[PDB]
Amino acid sequence: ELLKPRTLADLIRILHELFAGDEVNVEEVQAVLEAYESNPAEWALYAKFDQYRYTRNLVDQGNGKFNLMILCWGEGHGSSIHDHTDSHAFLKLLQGNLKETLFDWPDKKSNEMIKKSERTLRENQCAYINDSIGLHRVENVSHTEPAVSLHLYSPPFDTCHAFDQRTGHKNKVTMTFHSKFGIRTP
Ligand SMILES: N[C@@H](CCS)C(=O)O
Ligand SMILES: [Fe+3]
Repeated sequence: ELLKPRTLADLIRILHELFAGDEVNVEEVQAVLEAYESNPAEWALYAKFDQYRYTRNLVDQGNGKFNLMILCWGEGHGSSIHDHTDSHAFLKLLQGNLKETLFDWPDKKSNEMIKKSERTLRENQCAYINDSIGLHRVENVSHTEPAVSLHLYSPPFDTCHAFDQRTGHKNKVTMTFHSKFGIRTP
């Protein structure tokens, strides 16, 4: 039974219940993520920015089946075009706006990757992607406002592929944590 998370801590407790089994009800998880009203005081500890690129800040290591982190995007910071390593990926906005651009999986033939669509993800909204849906790029295109997003991945993964927009060629990237549980992890 899905109740509104009152705080980030409450959300985390609810997620441990939603991931107590072996499968994932995506619509339920997205609904409860969207229902949490971002409260900056609750997540300030994890919102550690870097001047030059976006940072990944682990919030909860989950129960073996998921993990929850906060990404901090300076003005103009964005990602590669990337996949999600056969995992579920949820993205909720905590502050600001992000542009999400969708791409199809490339064919083996070298070719420009043409965007299939784009949208602006706004404060408190929760987006979802998986590899069956496609690839995406996420960017803070603002010149004046940093963005903060809450990401849930299930199962957890620490590698993915970046895709070259000119060719569709991919390269494996290992993702690192800027911090864990509020502690900077150089
Ligand atoms: N998957 C990316 C962010 C957009 S989902 C990452 O964890 O670095
Ligand atoms: Fe992503």
